[PDB]
Amino acid sequence: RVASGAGLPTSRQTTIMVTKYSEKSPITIPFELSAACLTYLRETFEGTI
Amino acid sequence: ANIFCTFDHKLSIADVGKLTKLVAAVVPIPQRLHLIKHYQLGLHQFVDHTRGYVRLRGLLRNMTLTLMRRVEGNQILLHVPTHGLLYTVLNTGPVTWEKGDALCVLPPLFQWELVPWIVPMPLALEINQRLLIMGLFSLDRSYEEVKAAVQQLQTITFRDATFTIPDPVIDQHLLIDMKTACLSMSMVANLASELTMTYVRKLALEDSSMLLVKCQELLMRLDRERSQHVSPDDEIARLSALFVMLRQLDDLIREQVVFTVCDVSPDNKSATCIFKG
Repeated sequence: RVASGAGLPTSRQTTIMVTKYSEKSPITIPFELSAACLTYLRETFEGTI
Repeated sequence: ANIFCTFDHKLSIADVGKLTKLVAAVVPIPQRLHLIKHYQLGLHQFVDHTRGYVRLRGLLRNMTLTLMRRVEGNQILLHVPTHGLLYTVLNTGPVTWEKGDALCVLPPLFQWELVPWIVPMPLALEINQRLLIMGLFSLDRSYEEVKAAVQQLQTITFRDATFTIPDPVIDQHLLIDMKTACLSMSMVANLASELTMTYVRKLALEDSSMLLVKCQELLMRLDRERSQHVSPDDEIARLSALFVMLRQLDDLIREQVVFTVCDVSPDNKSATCIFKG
């Protein structure tokens, strides 16, 4: 508030609150993986080269 | 002075934001008491089907007027104005004010609510007498030219003001306080029109000036363009009834000047004014 009026006081609290509502949006993706390769990793094979 | 009102109910934060938008407006108060409930706040304690307008204007005379200062989450600071010092009001009325307007206070016509219009004095006076003559017409509305006069009587012309003042008669029935107001006006007119002929004789046996002569001339013009030894007690009843039914018209014949306004904020949403009350 600019106070450039001697005859006009503004007389405001100047701390108005606003309410803004959100909106949700899920983002998904199917994600495939061959489990025969997964057995090669989760079991830590140490056979040969 | 200081007025504290509270709320025993619960106050929503959206309603808090609604309430702080009414930061400095006028609220009527029935008695200047330091603590007060919010059921005494505003005009919601007097709204009904039957009172209408004249009860409200007669009731806002003996009530006092405050201005809201600040709003806390559970109590509102109401500050009673004093004479002489200037204040800041908000225009809650549909009328928009100009500089130098003497502002008047008026009830708004067009499980609890908070509701008053702040109209400048000439517009308030003209809608007062407009509602009065619209109540005078209210018994014979079966005709068409008086209905056209009523339809011309609804709308008032003002700077950004196309108002539809409501019908005072409803279900071919006038409310009883408007009925007494228009009855008081008709009887003061009739009682004047037939007692001045006797009392201009009963006064001009003393020193007579020319005003008495022109008075009797005006009365004989009236009596010829229209168409005495009275009992004392009936005469006393006539004069006393004249003056006492005149006495209940002081609310309608005057205008309580409340605010004298100064420089105005842009968009005419608030105005600095002196409380001359």
